[PDB]
Amino acid sequence: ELTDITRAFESGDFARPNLFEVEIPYLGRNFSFKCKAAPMPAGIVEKVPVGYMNRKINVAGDRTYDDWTVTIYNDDKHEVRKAIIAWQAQAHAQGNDISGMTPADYKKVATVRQFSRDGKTITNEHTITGLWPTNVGEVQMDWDSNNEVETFETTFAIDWWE
Amino acid sequence: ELTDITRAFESGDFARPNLFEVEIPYLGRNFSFKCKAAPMPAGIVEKVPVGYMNRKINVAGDRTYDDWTVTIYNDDKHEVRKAIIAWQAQAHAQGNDISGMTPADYKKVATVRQFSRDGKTITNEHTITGLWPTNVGEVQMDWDSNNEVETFETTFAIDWWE
Amino acid sequence: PLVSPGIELKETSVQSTVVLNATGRAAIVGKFQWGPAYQVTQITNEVELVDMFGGPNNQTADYFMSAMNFLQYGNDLRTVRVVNREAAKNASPLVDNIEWEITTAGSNYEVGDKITVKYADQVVDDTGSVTEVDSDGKIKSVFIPTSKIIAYAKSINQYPDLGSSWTTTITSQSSGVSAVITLGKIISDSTVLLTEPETAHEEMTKTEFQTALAKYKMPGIVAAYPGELGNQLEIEIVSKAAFDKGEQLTIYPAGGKRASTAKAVFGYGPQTDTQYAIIVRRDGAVVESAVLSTSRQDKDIYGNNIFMDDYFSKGSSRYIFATAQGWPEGFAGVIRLGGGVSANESVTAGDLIQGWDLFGDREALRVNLLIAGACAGETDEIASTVQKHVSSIADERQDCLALISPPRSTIVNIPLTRAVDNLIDWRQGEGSYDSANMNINTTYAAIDGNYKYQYDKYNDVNRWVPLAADIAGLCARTDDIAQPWMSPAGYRRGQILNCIKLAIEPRQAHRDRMYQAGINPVTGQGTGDGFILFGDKTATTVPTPFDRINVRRLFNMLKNNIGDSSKWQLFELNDNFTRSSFRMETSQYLAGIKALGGVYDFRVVCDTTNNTPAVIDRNEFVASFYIKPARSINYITLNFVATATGADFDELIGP
Amino acid sequence: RAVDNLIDWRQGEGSYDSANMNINTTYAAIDGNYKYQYDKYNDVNRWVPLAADIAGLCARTDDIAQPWMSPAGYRRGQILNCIKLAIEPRQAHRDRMYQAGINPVTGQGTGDGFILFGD
Amino acid sequence: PLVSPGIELKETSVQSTVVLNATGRAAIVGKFQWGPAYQVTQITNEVELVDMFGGPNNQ
Amino acid sequence: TDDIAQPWMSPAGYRRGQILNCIKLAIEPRQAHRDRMYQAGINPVTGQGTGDGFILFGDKTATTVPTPFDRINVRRLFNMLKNNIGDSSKWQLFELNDNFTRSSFRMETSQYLAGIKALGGVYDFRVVCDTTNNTPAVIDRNEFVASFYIKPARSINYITLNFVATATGADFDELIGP
Amino acid sequence: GGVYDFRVVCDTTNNTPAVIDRNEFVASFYIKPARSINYITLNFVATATGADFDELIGP
Amino acid sequence: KDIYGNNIFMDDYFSKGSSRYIFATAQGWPEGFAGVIRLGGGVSANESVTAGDLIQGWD
Repeated sequence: ELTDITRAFESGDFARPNLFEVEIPYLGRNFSFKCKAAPMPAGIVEKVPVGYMNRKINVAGDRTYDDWTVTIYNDDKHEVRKAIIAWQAQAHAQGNDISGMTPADYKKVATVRQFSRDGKTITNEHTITGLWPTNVGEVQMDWDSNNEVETFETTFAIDWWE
Repeated sequence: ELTDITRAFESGDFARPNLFEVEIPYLGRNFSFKCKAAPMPAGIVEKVPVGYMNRKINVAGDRTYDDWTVTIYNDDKHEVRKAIIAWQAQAHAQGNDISGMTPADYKKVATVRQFSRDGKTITNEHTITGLWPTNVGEVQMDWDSNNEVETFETTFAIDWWE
Repeated sequence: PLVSPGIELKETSVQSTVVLNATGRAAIVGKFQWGPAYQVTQITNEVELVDMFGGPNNQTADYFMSAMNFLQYGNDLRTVRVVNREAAKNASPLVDNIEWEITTAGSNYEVGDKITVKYADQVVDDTGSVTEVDSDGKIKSVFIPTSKIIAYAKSINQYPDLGSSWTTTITSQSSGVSAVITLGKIISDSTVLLTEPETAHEEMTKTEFQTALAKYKMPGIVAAYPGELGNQLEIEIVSKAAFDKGEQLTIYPAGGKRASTAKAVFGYGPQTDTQYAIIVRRDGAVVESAVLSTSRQDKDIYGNNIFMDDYFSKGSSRYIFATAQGWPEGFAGVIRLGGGVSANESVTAGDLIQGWDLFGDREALRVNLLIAGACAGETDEIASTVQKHVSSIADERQDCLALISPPRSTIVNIPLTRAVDNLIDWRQGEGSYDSANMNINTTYAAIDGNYKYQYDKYNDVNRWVPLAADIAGLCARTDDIAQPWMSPAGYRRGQILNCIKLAIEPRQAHRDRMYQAGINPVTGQGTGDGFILFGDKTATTVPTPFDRINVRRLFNMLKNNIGDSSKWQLFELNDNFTRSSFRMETSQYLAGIKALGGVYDFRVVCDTTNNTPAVIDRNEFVASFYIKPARSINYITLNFVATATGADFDELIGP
Repeated sequence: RAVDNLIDWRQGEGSYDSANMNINTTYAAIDGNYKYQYDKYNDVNRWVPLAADIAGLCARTDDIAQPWMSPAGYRRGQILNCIKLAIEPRQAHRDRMYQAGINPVTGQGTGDGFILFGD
Repeated sequence: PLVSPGIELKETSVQSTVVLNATGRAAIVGKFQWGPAYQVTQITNEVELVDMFGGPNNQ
Repeated sequence: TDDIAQPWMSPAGYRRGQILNCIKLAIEPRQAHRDRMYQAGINPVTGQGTGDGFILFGDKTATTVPTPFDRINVRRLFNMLKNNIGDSSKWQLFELNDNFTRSSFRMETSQYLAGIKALGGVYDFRVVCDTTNNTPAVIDRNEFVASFYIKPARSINYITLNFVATATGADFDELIGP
Repeated sequence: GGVYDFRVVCDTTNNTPAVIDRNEFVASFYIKPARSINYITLNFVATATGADFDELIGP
Repeated sequence: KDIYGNNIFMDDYFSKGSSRYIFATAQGWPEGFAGVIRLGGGVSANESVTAGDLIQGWD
């Protein structure tokens, strides 16, 4: 009966936690090749307890969403990091200005995809609506930190995903 | 016997304290999307004590109503706050005039609704007769009050609700 | 309405009506005055009914009043109309023309030459014309303004068919040989029955009808449905040639000349040579306007199709149907339709039987209540033979509840002491009712036991109505107040709403006699203007657990839910997972009913103890539900004991 | 009459004795209804022979569940785009068709669904 | 049951019975109303008994 | 109008469309004349119902042939769209017509129209842009294609009020039935 | 789960030399395909108050 | 219809219960008629009343 595990992969394989890409139209093609890691989003619907006598039964509460945090490789001329900060600069101006554009301007659409083990084929695809970068991570530069490529985290807020 | 609590929701669910809207025809559609909170009205009928020997028995007194207080989000061009004050200005002129229109002019009708958990369906609807804004709240603006949207309370008088 | 934007203020009398909008679905068949025939339709409020099927009148009110009553409690009334195929006819352009026949062709006449009309050598009219000639100047077509001829034939008592003396002298400023035309009948009878737009083309285009249309040079337009309302309709067709020139239109067949309003009703004309603008109006008021094309393909501004045979057949119209198949070139005449007739008084058992069978499918339509009921307006043998058959639809489907009523003859204005006896005798099939009998024994039918007197707000009259619709109303609207195992009877529920009076009130000694015959008594409330349904029994005479209506409707509610959940196990394997799945889901369902209080207890039995391999090998799956339904109070006994002073309760009762 | 014509056509009797069916092979599946459908190019409703949708089910099953799974049912076998079918076979007729090897296609138990209801 | 596939809903009175299924083996001889005679047989639940040897009666 | 309510709102009416500074107009069109002008596509401008107000009292562009772009509000709506999407699309000139360019242009313009849908300019919209029209026979001539299907908002234009002068007695519980 | 069980038969028990000498090769597959549910029978039994399930059914 | 939209057909106006002096019908009405009528020969016969009447009344 051990062959029964094949029912767990009628589709042809297990999904693989590394065969993925992220597309963000605002940032051009090259961002999709520079994004190292990204959690495919959680879906949270917190329970409400309703008490009766001395027992409690649960009912569905109201949906909420956590932030979405990616990790990026940075190139030698910072073509991503300068773009992410220049995007955030529309939400609230970095530097000596005290300004920021309307929500319709700084919100953007983004898409996460996971490929089949044939690299041609997309098997799951979620759009994420209304990204903007709430926090662009520090780069912890250090003369003892030799033999790594530069990476940083970025934490987008989201409105919903589908 | 714990399943008995299902008798508490034959209608399909508990009512939810957030699935509501307020309509005030005088202020157009957009007010209904800007009204954050509103207590579905109280109904008060104060008791009268009638004494006999050394005991007292109660009888129904005469109905009264408290004020109705809502809370509003304000937009960047004050399309609500200027309208509420310009409504109150008919009850007694704001500024240097000493004038105010007849009660038939400044009184208005309003409606509170609560939806089912299917967002299409209205399950309870109360009209409120003869609103007018007795008090438009302060906005407590402050340079330390960062990371909130602007809200204010408004306290309408009412004649009755049905 | 206006052409410019603006406010229009008006005064009239008109029957705008509000709606109560509680949930509930039922089905009905009847002889309405207008709208589709032998086609199932959905009505959801008062005004949809009035617009789609027309207002009540003397011959049709029983069906309309029945429909309108249920539609005040529920919100879906799946409805079918029937008509007698040999008798009903659609209103048509040919009616009240005179059958002219060519008797001598003449020579050298021309278009606009005068037609005289004479009877007893008195001139009746001479304003008719030669309307087409060949190059020889022989007559090929004529037009006669028949309204003037009719004024004579209606006062001479001759209208349906004309005498010998009617003569046609064609007189003009040039002739080669004197032409002669003969007049036959005024065609008061009408040529076509057209029921269902999907089917329409062939019935509108047989050569016999098309020959008459071509002869009078008329467009192929008819009233969309068989009925009387069609005789009100007037159509103002126009084309580029007439529209741009702003010409005076000609009225057919009556005669007359009129200014067009087409350039006011639309924003623009029909745009090209092959397009005709239609306006249709009734009682003066416009009801529909269109721009249509006789080109085998053509497109309006959006890219939707506007070829003649499509626009109508796709189901857009509910006043007129038309076809391109014989359309006259360039035509711009006003048409008045005539000779439409419903023939409702001719309706026979074969019609209502054929109508009710459209609800026969157990799969296609989840309808809880078959109203029947309105059929109890008819003669005794129609009311019997139709209602027995309708109960058989409940016996074939085994999923619903059918109502039943005694016919009008049984109760209305018969003395009480006789009326109840007639009603039992009709129920069990004796006396003069032995041919028009009831003998139905099924648990899927509920016999109603009274007739009601009600105000018709459309005609403004009081009329008698078979009560079944209101009982269906109770059995439906209960579902939005308390769950389906709750009885429709009582005083906290079961109020009959709108009434003046019932045909009889059964006193206790009679009320017992009816109830043991399985007729449900409906009575006045204990005082005032209330009326209540006062009992439950399905029509069974043999004892059975499914005796009371509430038990029947409970097992319907279960069968119609578990009989859906089980569908998801068709074409599965009968393995251990399929069994556990079906046991857990249906137990979860029945636990809900147990908590709400429909059943005291239940068991679900489904495992190897009945799905033995001898079942598996024939592609079968089995499960058994053991269910004990709720009791109810029916009989309340109150004892008052008038004890003495002294003799105290601490001695007699001892608290 | 329609169901009787359809059996008589299936087994080659009545007016169908020249235009008959007599096929007995296990490589053929006889479809049992006709559908009414919207043509979005001409913008008309028209009647269409149902076979294409049944081929559709027998194909697209292969991307939902493996080829030994039946195309019939309610969790599968939804006919997609329809207004109505030419007949609905009531139970007494549905039995008579199915013993002639015609597959009945019917309305779903309610609403706008239609399903292939046999193999 | 039907000839066509489908759901058949029915009402009756019938004695479907559940089983406790703990292990144990024993032997018995008797005068049952139906089933094989002078032949050893294996019964393993209530319903196998009722189907193979028939229901009880007075004798 | 653009600083009071969004461009698909008509300039006509009484809550908007006040002409500000005037003494009088050269004519006032009575109803029988007002109809005759409006079917010629001339917009009537009139006195307000009383006092010193004057209002623009109708919408029609100068078309005589029927067309969807008849009313001024529909015209100004499609101008607002064409003049925004006809700017967003500029950023795809001299790109490749690859899968990313298509998804970029579909997502951005959908995000834009979703704003218009929420504010209520259009009841619904579809954006069609993929292999179903950007077939290789388009690619090989340096072309890119997209189709927007848009159903614009209706409006009230004609208001009909009925006053019915019923008798004493003859009560509303019988005639209307609340 | 397409087949409950199968056998593949292919050896000297059928590829006898009398097959070899005519340039032929043989194999036999014995396959028992899956059943299916086609007919569902649901029984609803409308038993009395009292008359309890611990007596009639015996859990 | 009268001015308000209420019905004024002969057989309705009387049968709905409006009148308490005269009843009429259209069923044989003379054309164009404009005569003054005086009604006659009405009689109550109260002195003839018998047990059967009051018994039928009280019921």
